[PDB]
Amino acid sequence: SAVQQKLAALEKSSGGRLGVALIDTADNTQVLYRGDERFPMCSTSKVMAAAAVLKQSETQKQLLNQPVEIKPADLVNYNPIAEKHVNGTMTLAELSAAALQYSDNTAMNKLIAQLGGPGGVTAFARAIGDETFRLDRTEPTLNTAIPGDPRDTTTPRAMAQTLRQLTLGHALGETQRAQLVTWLKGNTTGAASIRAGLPTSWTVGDKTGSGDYGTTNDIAVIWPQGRAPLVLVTYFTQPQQNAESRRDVLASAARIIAEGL
Repeated sequence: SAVQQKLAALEKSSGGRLGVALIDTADNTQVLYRGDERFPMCSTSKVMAAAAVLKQSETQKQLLNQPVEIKPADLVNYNPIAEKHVNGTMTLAELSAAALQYSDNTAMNKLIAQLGGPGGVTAFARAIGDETFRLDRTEPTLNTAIPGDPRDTTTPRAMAQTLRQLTLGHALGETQRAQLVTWLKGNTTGAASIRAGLPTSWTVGDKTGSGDYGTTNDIAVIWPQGRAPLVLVTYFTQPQQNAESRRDVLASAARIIAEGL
């Protein structure tokens, strides 16, 4: 289709490898570019960690208010929020918010620990029908994004379907589902990614991701005004280890997708 030719041209112009998956919930149609290829998730994996803790809270009603200590040894490379609560506590809700809306890496590590390690995050994925997601490492080493390395990867198709179930489906309880949506809508790191290629009138909740090999990701649920919501995953990685982020590629992909809906 016209869209796949434009996406292929965008990829060729960017010098990297582009993965796209769109789900139109109106007719459940899918648009895929390299949809079944594995890409490094980087911080887009934090959604799965947050969603898993939310699932736990369905049975543990007070879980999200459980205080968790932030010790100096817990701080890794990027901790914009946890840094503000060192030698103090943050609730599991506050840590989930920090992981999603500011991409806090320390917050992500506390979520993984609450789940019993990376295997605990991967288990939730399997529990909701995602046999492609795999989380193998903690922050920051899960961002190495080494070409061919299957660790900490998923496919665009797999992530789109899962993000649909979490945000628009019923993989989570109603209250947990709404909480996840509210967190995604309040993301602060996505202004230059998928949002930048969409009409300003559309409401977007997204989770960005970035790592080595110029890996630049964004996954998003989109609510167009007077229309059915969309799920859009954009994964981009490059051949040079020290390549710079290319969020413009994600915006351009979103724009090419919007041209047609």
